Amino acid sequence: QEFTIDFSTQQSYVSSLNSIRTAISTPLEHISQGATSVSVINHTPPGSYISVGIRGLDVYQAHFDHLRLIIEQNNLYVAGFVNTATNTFYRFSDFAHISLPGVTTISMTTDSSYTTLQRVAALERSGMQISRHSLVSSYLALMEFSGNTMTREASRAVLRFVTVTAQALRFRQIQREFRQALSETAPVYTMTPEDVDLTLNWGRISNVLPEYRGEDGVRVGRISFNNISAILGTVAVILNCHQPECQITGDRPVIKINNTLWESNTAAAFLNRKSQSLYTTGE
Amino acid sequence: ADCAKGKIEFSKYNENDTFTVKVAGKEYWTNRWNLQPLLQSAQLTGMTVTIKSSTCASGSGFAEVQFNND
Amino acid sequence: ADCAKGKIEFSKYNENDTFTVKVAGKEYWTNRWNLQPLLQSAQLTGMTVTIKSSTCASGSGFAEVQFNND
Amino acid sequence: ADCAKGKIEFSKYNENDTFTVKVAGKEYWTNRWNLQPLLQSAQLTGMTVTIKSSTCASGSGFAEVQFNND
Amino acid sequence: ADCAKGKIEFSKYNENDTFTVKVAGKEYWTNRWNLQPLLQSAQLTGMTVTIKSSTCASGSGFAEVQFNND
Amino acid sequence: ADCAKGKIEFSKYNENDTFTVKVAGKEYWTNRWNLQPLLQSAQLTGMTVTIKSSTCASGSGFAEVQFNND
Repeated sequence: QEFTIDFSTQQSYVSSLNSIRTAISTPLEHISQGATSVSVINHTPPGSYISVGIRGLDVYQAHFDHLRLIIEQNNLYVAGFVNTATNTFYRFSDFAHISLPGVTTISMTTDSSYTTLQRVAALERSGMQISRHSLVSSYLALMEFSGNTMTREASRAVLRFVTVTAQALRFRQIQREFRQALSETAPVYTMTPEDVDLTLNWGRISNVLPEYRGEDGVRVGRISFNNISAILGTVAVILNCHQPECQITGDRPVIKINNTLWESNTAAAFLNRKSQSLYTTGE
Repeated sequence: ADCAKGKIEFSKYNENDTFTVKVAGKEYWTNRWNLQPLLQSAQLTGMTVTIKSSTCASGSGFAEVQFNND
Repeated sequence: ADCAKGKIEFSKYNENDTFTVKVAGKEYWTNRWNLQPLLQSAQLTGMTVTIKSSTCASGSGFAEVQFNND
Repeated sequence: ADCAKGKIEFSKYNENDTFTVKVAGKEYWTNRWNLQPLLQSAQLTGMTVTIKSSTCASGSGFAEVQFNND
Repeated sequence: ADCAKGKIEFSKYNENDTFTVKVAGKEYWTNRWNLQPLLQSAQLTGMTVTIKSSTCASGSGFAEVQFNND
Repeated sequence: ADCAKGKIEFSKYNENDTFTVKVAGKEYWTNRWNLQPLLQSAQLTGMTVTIKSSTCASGSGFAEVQFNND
């Protein structure tokens, strides 16, 4: 299906993302507070996607709304971007299974991972800055792109758009922190180490939160939700576990310890310490 | 003999470097330093432990114990 | 040889300071102390392990085990 | 004597290879090395620990401690 | 030299008391018993590890390793 | 003195059996084998650590460290 993210104002941005969330996901019974929830992506057939138009980055421009981003629905991975003015779909190499009718599909050499993109972009997500201005230049860079080999400038654009679209969809914390750049003040949003670490634990969080039943807190690796409102303020959309990214090892999603819900693998990872007694040599 | 079976209610590190746990209302201590992390882990993750010893009076020592996940 | 592959059904610290686990319906013990906390953490989280040994009969000793992610 | 009781506010490995934890607003150190990983796991999971020493002055040493869950 | 970078596909305690990990499709073993709990913890939490060694052929030894959250 | 406070960005086990952490953009290493499990557990659980040393420049050693959950 087709959707739009309107960057005109903070409220149009938030309403755009919420409309996508409502359509592709279902709130969790035990983590919602009015219209603000943690929602599980509804299962769709493999290859299912959404085409998300980008708009409102410069309201003095009636023809800056010709960039689209193709997003696989089950995982919110960005498969590629579409120049509607040239009817050309530039597709990452790991998404050969995503096909668009009636659009000139261009299969590119490199993949969509942040490791590949950061290397080519010479830019790390941690500390990366995003403003309305730099999003416009990101839009320009992608619309001025040609060929099948991603460039530094196109990779920087993708990294910025992934954060403010797909990552913002997943994490209400990224939505809330970034939307301040859509003010008339035009400030700059910086993606913090905390923001990045959230995206690196998305699958791990997705495997834990379905088991939440009102516990005081939740611990997932380096992530800490110290009350339920911290959960809703951080997380908006999670994967459907029961996707390969939901499990690292083992089969026990959580361990409840003192009314805190722990990712079991985290507990296991600091409970496997031998008697310090045995730190010895040659005796 | 199976002296006690249940969750660990408390554990204690003793000044003589021994380690005590309370299972099924009765306390048991052990000399084996390797069991200290194994026991605290069981206590934290809710494992059912089965203390096994030839002397099952509360306050007695042990060095054999089974761990079940619940 | 691959003697048994599966979850650890239970573990047991033995009085002779060896360590026992049940995998795939069979019991094996080990004298390697370093394995004790590693095997318990595998048990708590449901990690499937592979016991390897020249002797695969229930009751045999082992000193080689693979920790898998499936 | 029960010197202090509560959750571990912070812990600290010291230059002299001892380990200190802050409980109920009071600091206590121990030279027992096996208590280092045990106290860290207790701090990480919000265990209620009971510090027991012959010397309960804030900043004094200890070698006995009880671990309780909620 | 950076031999391999990626998450731990499996780990293995070996009969000679060394510890093997497979990273990025190749196997590497080490002799440092301290790395056994560290390497399993990385596998359990899905850390990106970087094996560093003079000898980066699959099946070769190592004793330097970086643990990244990435 | 307090050289760095924050979460551990990465850690590294070094060929010489020492152990390195990166906190607040700078690296520090320690010879105490006993900080190895404590430091790595802090990393994977996201504790905020406070490195303490007479020597506070990146690449320098330490043997005093505070652990906080928050």
